[PDB]
Amino acid sequence: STTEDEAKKFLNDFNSEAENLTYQSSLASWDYNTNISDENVQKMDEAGAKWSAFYEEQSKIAKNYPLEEIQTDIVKRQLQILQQSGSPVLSEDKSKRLNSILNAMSTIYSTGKVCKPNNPQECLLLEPGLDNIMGTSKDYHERLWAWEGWRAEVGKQLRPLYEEYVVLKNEMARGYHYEDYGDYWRRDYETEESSGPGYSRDQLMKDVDRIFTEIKPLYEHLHAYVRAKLMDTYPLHISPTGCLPAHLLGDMWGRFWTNLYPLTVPFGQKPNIDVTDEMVKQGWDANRIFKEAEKFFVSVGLPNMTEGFWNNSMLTEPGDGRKVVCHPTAWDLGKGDFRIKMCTKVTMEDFLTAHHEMGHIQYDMAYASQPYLLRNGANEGFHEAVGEVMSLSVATPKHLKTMGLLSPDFREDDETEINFLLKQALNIVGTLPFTYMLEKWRWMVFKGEIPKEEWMKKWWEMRREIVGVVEPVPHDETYCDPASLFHVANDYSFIRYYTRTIFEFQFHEALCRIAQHNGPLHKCDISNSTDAGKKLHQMLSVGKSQAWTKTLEDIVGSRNMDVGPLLRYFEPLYTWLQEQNRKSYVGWNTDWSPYSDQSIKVRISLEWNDNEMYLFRSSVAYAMREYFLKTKNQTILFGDENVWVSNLKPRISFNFHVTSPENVSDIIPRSEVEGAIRMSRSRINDAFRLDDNSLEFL
Amino acid sequence: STTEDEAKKFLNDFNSEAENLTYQSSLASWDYNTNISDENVQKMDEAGAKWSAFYEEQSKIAKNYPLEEIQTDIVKRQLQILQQSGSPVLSEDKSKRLNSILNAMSTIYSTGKVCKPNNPQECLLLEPGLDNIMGTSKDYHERLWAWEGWRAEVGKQLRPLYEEYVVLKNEMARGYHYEDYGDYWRRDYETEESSGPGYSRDQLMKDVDRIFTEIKPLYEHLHAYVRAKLMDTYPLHISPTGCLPAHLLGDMWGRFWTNLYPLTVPFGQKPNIDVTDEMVKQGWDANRIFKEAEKFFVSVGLPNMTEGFWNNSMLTEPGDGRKVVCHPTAWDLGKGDFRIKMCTKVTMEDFLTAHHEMGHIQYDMAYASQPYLLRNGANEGFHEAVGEVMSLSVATPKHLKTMGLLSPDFREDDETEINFLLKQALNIVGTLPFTYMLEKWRWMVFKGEIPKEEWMKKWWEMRREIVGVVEPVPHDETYCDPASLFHVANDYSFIRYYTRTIFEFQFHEALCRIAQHNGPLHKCDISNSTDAGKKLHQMLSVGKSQAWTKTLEDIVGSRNMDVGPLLRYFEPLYTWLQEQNRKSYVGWNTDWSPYSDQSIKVRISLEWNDNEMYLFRSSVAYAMREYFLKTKNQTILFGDENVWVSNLKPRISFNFHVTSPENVSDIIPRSEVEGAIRMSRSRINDAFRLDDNSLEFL
Amino acid sequence: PFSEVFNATTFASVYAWNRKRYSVLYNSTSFSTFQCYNVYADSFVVRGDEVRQIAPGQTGVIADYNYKLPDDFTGCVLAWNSRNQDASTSGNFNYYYRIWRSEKLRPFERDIAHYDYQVGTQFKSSLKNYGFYSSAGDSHQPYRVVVLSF
Amino acid sequence: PFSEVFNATTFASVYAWNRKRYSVLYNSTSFSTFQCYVYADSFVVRGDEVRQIAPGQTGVIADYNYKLPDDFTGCVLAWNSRNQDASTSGNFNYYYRIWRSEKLRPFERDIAHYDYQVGTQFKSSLKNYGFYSSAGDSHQPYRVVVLSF
Ligand SMILES: *[C@@H]1O[C@H](CO)[C@@H](O[C@@H]2O[C@H](CO)[C@@H](O[C@@H]3O[C@H](CO)[C@@H](O)[C@H](O[C@H]4O[C@H](CO)[C@@H](O)[C@H](O)[C@@H]4O[C@H]4O[C@H](CO)[C@@H](O)[C@H](O)[C@@H]4O)[C@@H]3O)[C@H](O)[C@H]2NC(C)=O)[C@H](O)[C@H]1NC(C)=O
Ligand SMILES: *[C@@H]1O[C@H](CO)[C@@H](O[C@@H]2O[C@H](CO)[C@@H](O[C@@H]3O[C@H](CO[C@H]4O[C@H](CO)[C@@H](O)[C@H](O)[C@@H]4O)[C@@H](O)[C@H](O[C@H]4O[C@H](CO)[C@@H](O)[C@H](O)[C@@H]4O)[C@@H]3O)[C@H](O)[C@H]2NC(C)=O)[C@H](O)[C@H]1NC(C)=O
Ligand SMILES: *[C@@H]1O[C@H](CO)[C@@H](O[C@@H]2O[C@H](CO)[C@@H](O)[C@H](O)[C@H]2NC(C)=O)[C@H](O)[C@H]1NC(C)=O
Ligand SMILES: *[C@@H]1O[C@H](CO)[C@@H](O[C@@H]2O[C@H](CO)[C@@H](O)[C@H](O)[C@H]2NC(C)=O)[C@H](O)[C@H]1NC(C)=O
Ligand SMILES: *[C@@H]1O[C@H](CO)[C@@H](O[C@@H]2O[C@H](CO)[C@@H](O)[C@H](O)[C@H]2NC(C)=O)[C@H](O)[C@H]1NC(C)=O
Ligand SMILES: *[C@@H]1O[C@H](CO)[C@@H](O[C@@H]2O[C@H](CO)[C@@H](O)[C@H](O)[C@H]2NC(C)=O)[C@H](O)[C@H]1NC(C)=O
Ligand SMILES: *[C@@H]1O[C@H](CO)[C@@H](O[C@@H]2O[C@H](CO)[C@@H](O)[C@H](O)[C@H]2NC(C)=O)[C@H](O)[C@H]1NC(C)=O
Ligand SMILES: *[C@@H]1O[C@H](CO)[C@@H](O[C@@H]2O[C@H](CO)[C@@H](O)[C@H](O)[C@H]2NC(C)=O)[C@H](O)[C@H]1NC(C)=O
Ligand SMILES: *[C@@H]1O[C@H](CO)[C@@H](O)[C@H](O)[C@H]1NC(C)=O
Ligand SMILES: *[C@@H]1O[C@H](CO)[C@@H](O)[C@H](O)[C@H]1NC(C)=O
Ligand SMILES: *[C@@H]1O[C@H](CO)[C@@H](O)[C@H](O)[C@H]1NC(C)=O
Ligand SMILES: *[C@@H]1O[C@H](CO)[C@@H](O)[C@H](O)[C@H]1NC(C)=O
Repeated sequence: STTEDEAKKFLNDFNSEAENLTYQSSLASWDYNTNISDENVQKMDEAGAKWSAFYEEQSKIAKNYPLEEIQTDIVKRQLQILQQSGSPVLSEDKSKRLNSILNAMSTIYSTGKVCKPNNPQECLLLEPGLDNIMGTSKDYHERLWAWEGWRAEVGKQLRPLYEEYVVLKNEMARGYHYEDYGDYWRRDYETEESSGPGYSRDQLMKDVDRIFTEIKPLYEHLHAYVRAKLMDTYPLHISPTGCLPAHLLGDMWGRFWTNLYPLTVPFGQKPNIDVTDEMVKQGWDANRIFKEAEKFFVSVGLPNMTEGFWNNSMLTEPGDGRKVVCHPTAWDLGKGDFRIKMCTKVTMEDFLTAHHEMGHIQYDMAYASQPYLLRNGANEGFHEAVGEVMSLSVATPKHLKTMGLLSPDFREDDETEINFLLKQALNIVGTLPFTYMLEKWRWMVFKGEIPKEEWMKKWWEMRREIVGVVEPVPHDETYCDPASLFHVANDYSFIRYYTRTIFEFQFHEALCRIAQHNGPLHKCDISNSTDAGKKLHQMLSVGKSQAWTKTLEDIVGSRNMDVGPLLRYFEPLYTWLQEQNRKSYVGWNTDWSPYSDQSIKVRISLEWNDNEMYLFRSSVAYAMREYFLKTKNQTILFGDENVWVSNLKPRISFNFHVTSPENVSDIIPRSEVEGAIRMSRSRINDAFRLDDNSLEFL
Repeated sequence: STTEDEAKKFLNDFNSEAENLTYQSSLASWDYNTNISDENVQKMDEAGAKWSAFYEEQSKIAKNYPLEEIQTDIVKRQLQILQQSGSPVLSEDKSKRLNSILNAMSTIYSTGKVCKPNNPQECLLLEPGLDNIMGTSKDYHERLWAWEGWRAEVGKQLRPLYEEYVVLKNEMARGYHYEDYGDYWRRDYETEESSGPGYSRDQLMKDVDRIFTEIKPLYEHLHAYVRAKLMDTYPLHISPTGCLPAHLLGDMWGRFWTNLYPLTVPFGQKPNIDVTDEMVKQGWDANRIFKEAEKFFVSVGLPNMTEGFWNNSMLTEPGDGRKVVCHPTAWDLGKGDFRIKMCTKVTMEDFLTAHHEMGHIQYDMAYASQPYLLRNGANEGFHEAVGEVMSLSVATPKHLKTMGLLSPDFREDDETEINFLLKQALNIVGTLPFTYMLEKWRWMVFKGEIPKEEWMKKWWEMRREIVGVVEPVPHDETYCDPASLFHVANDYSFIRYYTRTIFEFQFHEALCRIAQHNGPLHKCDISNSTDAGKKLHQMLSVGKSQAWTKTLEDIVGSRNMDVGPLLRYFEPLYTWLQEQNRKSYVGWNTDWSPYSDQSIKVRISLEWNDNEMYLFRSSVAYAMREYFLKTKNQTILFGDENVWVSNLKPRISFNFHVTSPENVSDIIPRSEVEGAIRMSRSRINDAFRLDDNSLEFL
Repeated sequence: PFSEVFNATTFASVYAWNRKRYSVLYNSTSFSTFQCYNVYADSFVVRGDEVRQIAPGQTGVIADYNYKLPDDFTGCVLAWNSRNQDASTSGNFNYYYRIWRSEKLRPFERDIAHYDYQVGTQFKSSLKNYGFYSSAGDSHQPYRVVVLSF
Repeated sequence: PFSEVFNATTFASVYAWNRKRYSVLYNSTSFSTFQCYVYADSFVVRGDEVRQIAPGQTGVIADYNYKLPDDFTGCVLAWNSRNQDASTSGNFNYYYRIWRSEKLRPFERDIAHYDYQVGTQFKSSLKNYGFYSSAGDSHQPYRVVVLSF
């Protein structure tokens, strides 16, 4: 008869088979993750292959049902989810090439190594070796070596793979009736809500631009304060007016400024909150931590953890010979099975992480009543926003004093609040321009606004003008610096981290308003409050059955993403930062570089292609060799790779500077290079058939 | 009173206090080797440090006693051994620098890695990775990559360390009243025998030169046959007249030609002798193998293995969780304790190795009656010569037929004898010019005949003219190709392998003459021969109590090293090789190279130092880039490292050739490079301020 | 009523329920649902979520395709969990439910037929097994349900 | 002759003997050396110098330690004792004299712990036997009983 009845029958059959296949795949994945060995990986492989084949077959079946006839919103949403992703239109060779490219990028990222200049047998991987250097070291040159070895021994490998990956993904997304792969990623946050204003995919770009323009002053003041603070530890490397070098930000990409906290802590004599000693006392174990988290979630009115949760979950590291992955994850296995897999140590970080994963589990149990396609967060940021807002409400000193974990003799002054707010801002506010800029760069790359010959130029342009971060070494088009991040090389969307913070602080302000909190927003606890828990459960129960705008308007009263709660959270810190940035300069200019003062401008006066660039770099290296031999009696083997070209106009002019071999931090002074050019001017001028008037060498 | 009595008292005290702590160091080393742990390392290090301190202190005491006033031969030999080695005269900083240099060279050799051109994450160590390629691969380009990656990523690291090591060792040996470190190494084979003709240190050099000139024709015919057989595999890569490329010789350094046997085997349809199936049948184990070896050694009249030998020695890999080093070694622990440590498998190689190590043990129990200083072989080659001659006598097909491991239906024709003799010659005759040339190079480097600026030039010159082996890639003074060998980087003498081969077949011919063998020398078995065993025990009983020349004259009837028995061993193979090499060319010329045909001679007519060489290589690379861009429409990033300079006269002339980036085997044809020079001639002649007449570019 | 009905080792499915021709029931305390709405006893091994489907005046897959309760009161509804008998680690797919009918049933109509119904462009079986895993939630664990009538 | 002499738990060193003022000996077959040429002397000399007990040779034990006259009227007994006088880590409770200023006459003893001069430094004239269980027959402890009539 009518096609919506056929769609209902097809959806019922698909749910009946999918709730079984995905449960079996989840059981196999859990068996592998809690017990790492062979004959366990291939079980996941066959379960996932069966689930993927079934999913693409049912998507091809669901493409038959039209959407414009169907008026019921639930079946329309399920059919939209089914039809949006299915079998790609790519050919078998194109699909195989795309899979090979993705696997190659993942393998290069995971197994790439950087070797020290001296001792070539000491090569460090990313995760145990280079991450420790970028997180802990306060040496400019070691950090520069770790930062420049990455993106050159790894990113240069990823540049052609990413160049082919962009084309293949753009073709695949164009086969899904989208403009590009960025639009396909922005197919989330897309609603067909009633009354007319549905959320479009370009509305997300407009909204994130507006949110960034609203958060620019607070980030500018935080940037100025951080610059003034680490001008003390790097005295002759930081410009008081310019941007910050990219390798002095606490990690290799500058994603989080959390590791900069010991460098930039105000009132260092005040101890931070750490109840780890009070939990190695009083006999706190993993079960005590998770029972305290369950008590906190009971206090707001959310249901208890299931009896199967306490049995089947891996709440601690197994003592027997069963290797596991030590990453905290909340598992929605299906058919009412909710488990948490984490190696809980007795630490405050694991306490907050347990609360975060219990928030994930509570979201899963809340939307478990929905049909299978709608059993997810409202968008990709909502789940982590809920986890982070429960972790935010738990970590207050009032909550720890109420639990008896913190001693009641502790006194919360204004100095400790500023320290807590600054430690929050280095992780929350410092990550927002980086996330926004990276997603903007990827969107313009997929759209085609950035040509393939301008990738690194555009990337290090918006890094200066948006993040206020300058590269320490010039990078031409042989580099791929975005691909040095995990989410770019492993094909992951990044805007969910941007929207997570906005939704998290919106939820925090709403729930603190409901729970009758009267003080500052950062000292708010929603414990033993049934109204806040009731409205939170109302938000969490509707998984994907309605638009995320409608759910957001239900919980916070606004249909749009608002960063006003985020600025109200950091308002005392904003006032203190404005007070501290009085003798300093707020803002940055995009002209200064670490290599900018020692660079020599070369003006081309007359076919100067890349081979002529190579010949020029070789002639400059020869001139440096001759100058250091005939002046300082030193034998230094300068190469063409030690001459760095920046600000390259295609045929007009460029700038060059020379670094020492085996020390990319050791930039040769401009007077030395000028004397080298003056001494060996004849060979350099003759090798290009021109006089000293053509090549100015200012 | 007389200094003889005080010397006797001092020697008695020294041996009484040396046997103790020598047994303790041996026991600690055995406990580490049979049970590898970090706890067992410390006891070894403590015992070794105590023994070393005691030894150097007693050597300082022994320097007081003069050798000119003692007439007893045994006391004189013990005092000379004590006084020759002791505390070095090097300063504390110099000794520390030498120890650090030796440790650095060992660490670079053991931990050096070579990465493939594609996939930079795939890097191979020498022992499991590169050795397999050099021993098994029949690909020219993969072998060239493995051979060129070694000595470039490892040997170039070892070049300055070896340069300092030579100076430090020369100073240390000059402090021991020797001319150089080569003379200090040649302090072995030095006798003070009666009647006047004592063996001197220069006599060893004269004798090894004479022995090499005597073995030159057989090695020339073997080289011609191997070249003719490796002209079938590797076509258009081997000159029928010139030398052999260094990377096609069965291993990395061309030390042994054993792995070339499948390519050079005559009569490939005839199966080789292998009784491994007959020992996995009949229930043969490690104990059966060692009991058979003990029966063989008893059959000639040598004593039984001791009860402690069966009780304490590790004759098989331990079943329990004890890590061991799987290297066959015979241990003389001291105080009558003789053990063999090896992971015996049921293979013919382990059978011959068991006989070899039991020959070592029989030598140890034979000289165990001597005082502690004289409990060694007569020289450094005698021990391995005895082990290898027992292995020679036990490997005959007649012995295996008598034992029952070989079926009586097997028939020994002339074809199988030729196969056995060729397989012997690839390990015995093929290693002699390499060993002789390497020791000659090290002796001339230590003496100072080869200056530091001519190390690689001289090394490849005597490789071409002595071994008949040409390098596939030119190597300047930045390389250290000898240091890529284990014995050079780990400070080990190499002439003992040369003298072992001579003494081996001298002993074999003597013992086969005594045992009344009438057939060919390679089919001789000394089993059931009490006279041969009696004379062998007479030779082995005197450890170092007399001169090695006297012991050699006692066993073989000649006072000098003679290679005539070695040539008599290989006489049927020599006749067959002369019959095979009629249509081939016997000998080599030292002018042909793999890169010689495609090299362009450049004549300098007029300050052309290394910087001008770098500028020339860069200009040539730019010309190649321009030619491949403007002619074949290909973008190939030629660098200065892709231009190889050979036959470099210091300011007169040189030859150059271009290889492709990322394929050192891909040499650009000479016509293409000539067209590249002709197209971009203006920049090339302009970069050095000259015309095209001075640089001929023939 | 009798011990043989309640303690049956093999128990029939939802669609093909077999009928047979009190202080222990009150004081057993293992019955999760105790709402009383010849002695005939019916056989249901429905899911825990679908226990509320055995009640008058409602809709659902069991309520409109499987066994149906009329709009008057006749007997008693009993239900208890059975995760130990008919639930396994690898799953217990031995119970079936009817996913679709051409028309809604009469208040006590029953059919054990095995016909294929139309979904999309293919014919698929109208009888789908139950996924009864032991490590599952309370809404998906097997619930042993017996209704009675006189 | 008596079982207490042969089965004594502790035998003293070679330099310090313990004298005391036959079908079992013939048929025991545990004695490695049973050569004859009531005072019973006891030593724990090593295996290779069991032959040093016999009269008419030189060495270390022959002169500086226990010394046998040219004419003898007694028996010499010796047996391997690795199970009692040898240990895994070494048993250094037995000592031997290494040097005397003058050669010994037959049958005298000294207990003096004097030092003596070798090289440039002074050291004790008593050196302890290194008796290990994992040693050869020549380097194994041998309990020696010599009768004199
Ligand atoms: C083989 O190497 C091992 C390594 O362990 C050596 O074994 C150690 O040997 C020493 C030998 O001195 C031994 O020390 C003896 O231990 C006992 C106490 O622990 C005592 O029996 C004895 O004390 C004597 O020496 C002291 C130092 O001289 C004197 O002060 C003291 O009076 C004792 O009497 C002797 O010395 C005086 C000197 O005035 C003299 O008048 C006496 O007559 C008498 O001679 C020692 O200290 C260790 O115990 C041994 N270690 C173990 C673990 O057993 C072994 O000696 C080495 N063998 C050789 C040949 O070098
Ligand atoms: C979740 O996903 C898994 C995937 O592994 C499914 O596992 C399946 O389990 C079912 C149930 O065990 C298996 O289905 C089989 O189908 C047949 C049904 O009857 C057919 O034949 C009759 C004719 O008599 C027709 O009328 C009817 O229409 C059907 O065509 C039977 O062959 C099977 O029953 C027999 O199973 C075995 C095999 O002989 C016997 O031991 C039994 O006694 C019994 O007689 C059976 O029901 C199916 O094969 C399994 N697949 C796999 C890949 O293992 C889960 O069921 C699934 N769950 C859901 C809810 O979808
Ligand atoms: C952890 O993994 C191992 C190996 O993957 C499991 O061993 C298997 O156990 C099953 C149990 O049914 C056996 O059928 C297999 O034969 C076993 N495989 C092997 C290779 O021995 C082990 O059981 C797992 N441990 C846990 C606690 O689940
Ligand atoms: C507010 O919630 C908290 C837990 O977050 C409760 O705090 C403690 O509860 C125990 C158990 O009843 C009491 O014995 C303690 O005195 C409480 N500590 C406090 C209030 O600091 C608390 O009970 C909740 N509030 C109310 C009013 O019940
Ligand atoms: C590499 O070069 C840097 C920069 O020249 C060296 O680091 C220090 O640089 C400062 C000036 O910035 C000098 O005052 C110091 O003398 C330099 N050395 C040290 C040890 O602090 C650096 O040493 C060079 N070498 C390496 C291996 O990094
Ligand atoms: C192998 O080595 C280990 C570690 O060195 C030995 O373990 C030691 O055994 C001794 C026996 O006396 C103990 O005193 C130590 O405490 C042990 N050390 C440790 C760290 O466990 C082990 O016995 C060795 N095995 C054999 C067979 O010799
Ligand atoms: C020569 O040595 C061989 C072993 O290498 C002896 O061969 C066997 O020895 C056993 C033991 O005497 C005899 O029973 C067998 O008959 C021998 N085998 C063969 C095939 O002859 C051989 O006996 C030795 N020769 C002499 C004379 O003793
Ligand atoms: C590297 O270069 C060599 C030499 O050009 C290539 O090996 C073969 O060379 C022969 C001539 O010697 C040609 O006929 C073949 O076409 C070449 N290729 C193959 C696959 O046999 C070699 O392929 C080049 N590349 C690599 C990765 O080694
Ligand atoms: C949660 O658990 C507590 C403690 O077991 C219990 O008293 C309480 O009733 C439970 N809450 C719910 C809603 O079941
Ligand atoms: C949890 O484990 C306990 C103890 O083994 C058991 O009694 C209980 O039934 C289990 N619950 C499950 C598996 O749901
Ligand atoms: C060697 O040992 C064997 C086996 O125990 C024995 O028969 C033979 O007599 C011994 N030979 C000697 C010379 O001790
Ligand atoms: C030889 O080994 C046996 C068996 O372990 C042992 O009883 C005996 O004491 C050992 N004999 C020696 C070490 O002389």
